[PDB]
Amino acid sequence: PEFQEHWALMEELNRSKKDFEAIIQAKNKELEQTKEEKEKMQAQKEEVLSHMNDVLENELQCIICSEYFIEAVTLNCAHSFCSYCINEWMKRKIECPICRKDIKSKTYSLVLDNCINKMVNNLSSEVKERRIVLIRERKAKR
Amino acid sequence: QEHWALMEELNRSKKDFEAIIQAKNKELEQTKEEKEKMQAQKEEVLSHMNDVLENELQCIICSEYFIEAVTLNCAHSFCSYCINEWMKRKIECPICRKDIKSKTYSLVLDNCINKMVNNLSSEVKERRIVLIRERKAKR
Amino acid sequence: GLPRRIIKETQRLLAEPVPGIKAEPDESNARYFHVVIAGPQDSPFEGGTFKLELFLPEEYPMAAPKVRFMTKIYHPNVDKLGRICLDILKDKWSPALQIRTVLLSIQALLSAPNPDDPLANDVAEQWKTNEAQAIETARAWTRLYAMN
Amino acid sequence: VKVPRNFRLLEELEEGQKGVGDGTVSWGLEDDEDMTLTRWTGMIIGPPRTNYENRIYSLKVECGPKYPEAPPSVRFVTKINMNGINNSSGMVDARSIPVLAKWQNSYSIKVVLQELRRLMMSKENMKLPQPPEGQTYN
Ligand SMILES: [Zn+2]
Ligand SMILES: [Zn+2]
Ligand SMILES: [Zn+2]
Ligand SMILES: [Zn+2]
Repeated sequence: PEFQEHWALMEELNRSKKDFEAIIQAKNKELEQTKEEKEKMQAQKEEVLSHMNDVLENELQCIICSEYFIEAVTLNCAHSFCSYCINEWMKRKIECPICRKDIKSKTYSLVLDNCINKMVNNLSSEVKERRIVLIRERKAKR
Repeated sequence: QEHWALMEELNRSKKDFEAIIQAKNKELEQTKEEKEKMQAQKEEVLSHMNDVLENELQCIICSEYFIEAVTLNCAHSFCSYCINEWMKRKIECPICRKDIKSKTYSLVLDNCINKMVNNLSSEVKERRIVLIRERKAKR
Repeated sequence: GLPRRIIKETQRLLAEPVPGIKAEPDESNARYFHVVIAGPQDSPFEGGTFKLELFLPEEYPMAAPKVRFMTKIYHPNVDKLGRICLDILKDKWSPALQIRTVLLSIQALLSAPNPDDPLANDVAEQWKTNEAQAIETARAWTRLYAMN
Repeated sequence: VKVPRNFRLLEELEEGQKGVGDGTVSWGLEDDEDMTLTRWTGMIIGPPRTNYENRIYSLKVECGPKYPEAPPSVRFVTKINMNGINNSSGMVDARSIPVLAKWQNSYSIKVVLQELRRLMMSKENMKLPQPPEGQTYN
């Protein structure tokens, strides 16, 4: 009788094991769903990062010196350069570096300088200190 | 005796399964934490985006992000439409009141605005498109 | 609807009220405002409240806001119909000035009258020759017209 | 964009002082201290080749709280025999004067006066025998 009892206990144990396996499978499915969600979140994040690293690097960087514009000047042809950079260029050539149209006017741009200061303010203290050094270095030049 | 041994083996297997389940639960918790961190990160870039938005790129005349930004000789910038309307009455900077000697389109300002606005809500993007169209009709 | 700037200023007025100045939108005209200016401290208008109306024209902010007193007041730069002689309302108007600058400037005009203005009243003449009497008359008119 | 009553009337005040056209109509504030800009004096020169000719008509024009969304009230002070004008009081019957009956908020005191002067040239008015010159209603 303890025979059939033992057998009954074994059957119950097997059923419990099956239930545990089912639970494990459900957990695995949940984990997979979470991973998919994480991937989607990463993709959503990515666009802003690309936009920032073609903001800061493609619109804000002087083509002559590869630094964020320092004392931005905008030419008649609508292209902008650091004041220092474009003056050195103009001692040798009077054509826009980018479009090669003859340079007819320069103007400083408070908005570009202020925008850049705000943007750079959110970058690493290495980037911020480098900018400070160039500003003073090109001021000494002045 | 054989049945007892089998039962013991089954119990051991069950214990192993329970341990595996616990490990899976821990992994799930870690994944959830990572997701939360990602969400927080996603929240911040939007602030870093609304930074230039409101504070730097807005034309003082219309309070909109510059549409065809132009920079005067005095280094102040305005929408092309706004300064062109202003100059029908006064040939002086609205900000510093210096005589206007030159007006220069600024590609960098325009591209920066266009690129940043492209990441904001449909409502914001659409308003800009409407304003450009309205100003165009005016032209 | 309204340009963003007008929306911006309108709600800045409700959210961030100028000290000593109330400014409420008209119930029918979103460009029309009913303003109450408290008489400035240490002025002969002190203790009084003065109604003004403000209108933002179509071409605002290219065109200046229109402002007029609706409360009778004895002041060299406010005429009998409440029209205000203030150069930023005509000559020195620029789109950067904003509405509250105008309102504070008007308040400041009350605080420090300009009798020596070319296009000044006739009250100005009294203010020039007998300033003490003019100031008492300003206070008199405040009692008479600006205390209710 | 609607211009508020008070600022519209300020506009009409300035226009009145500058005068319009040939000066055959004119208008101004009745009381130069009336900050409500409510009561106006109107003037119409009677048109030539009518029984109104060579006569100056004075009018009172009242611009109420809803002006210019609503028409002003008008009455002749100078006695006149004219369709639409009450013979004993000088009151202008709005329903009988098209500019008032079909009022638009684009209209003005100027337009009302020019309309009355135009109507003086109508066939049914120009021949009306007039009271003696100089008489006024009470
Ligand atoms: Zn450079
Ligand atoms: Zn170029
Ligand atoms: Zn603008
Ligand atoms: Zn300037």
